[PDB]
Amino acid sequence: TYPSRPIELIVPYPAGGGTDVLGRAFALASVKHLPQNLIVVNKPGASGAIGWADVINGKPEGYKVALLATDLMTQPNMGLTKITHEDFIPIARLNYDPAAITVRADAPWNTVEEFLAAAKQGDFRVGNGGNGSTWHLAAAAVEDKTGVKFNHIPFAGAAPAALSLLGGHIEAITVSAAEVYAYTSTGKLKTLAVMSEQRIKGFEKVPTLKERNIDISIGTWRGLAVTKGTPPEIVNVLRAATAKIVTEQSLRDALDRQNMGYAYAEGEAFGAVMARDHAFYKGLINKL
Ligand SMILES: [Cl-]
Ligand SMILES: [Cl-]
Ligand SMILES: [Cl-]
Repeated sequence: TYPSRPIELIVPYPAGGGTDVLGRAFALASVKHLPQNLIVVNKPGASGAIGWADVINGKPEGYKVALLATDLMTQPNMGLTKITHEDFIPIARLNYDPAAITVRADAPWNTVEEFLAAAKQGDFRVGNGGNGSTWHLAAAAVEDKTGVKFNHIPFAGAAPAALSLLGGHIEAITVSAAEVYAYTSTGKLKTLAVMSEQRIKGFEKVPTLKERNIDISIGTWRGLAVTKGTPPEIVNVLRAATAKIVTEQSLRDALDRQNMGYAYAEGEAFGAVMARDHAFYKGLINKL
């Protein structure tokens, strides 16, 4: 009966970081719900592709689980790997941290519509965490749907971009809502829209872009998958266990400590989101 020996959780991040913490918290929370241990392996490199290859090239027996992340959407579409979401069977999404449009609290704009009408008259500087990464692509996605043209300002990560905005050196940032909450909750920045499917915790008074008729959902995420070809009975054991594991308070606490949003999605739903996002990133990366 599956599982009959330990299961490796292949985490393509170094030990000690947020995703390692998430992976090990998931493993700890799995003790009541799987009769074999989940063992974390840290295999970073090539934006996840060394870890993906370990799972894909492994046997379809259920004893390797990939901790999938956003890079799976961008790397193949940048022509940097042949690996795609279709090499996997999804178990579940765990985490999603949507991008947001955030300005300084004293900005003249009080709605995303006012911000866009102003931006269309100029070359607003929009900070991100690096060229070609999620928050840059988030700003580019806004350009694509609204016709505005920004001056993209990459920094060495999201935190320096937020500090720049706080100092009045740029007009907006499109980094994660999670990264600006410390400032929006304390009146230093204000968020005009979240690029999510639904309103999120801590930002319940802020509209999504989608509800304002701007069709964009983008952000970083973490989920679980096994290699294509894994028997359905095995996939179902993992999906059923994961549905239990995500209700564990210890796992939710770990996500909170790492400032990572909880966003459980069932396997098939996670698969559908990845297919949609793959096509979205393909189109946007090609345009850029
Ligand atoms: Cl991380
Ligand atoms: Cl977020
Ligand atoms: Cl499921």
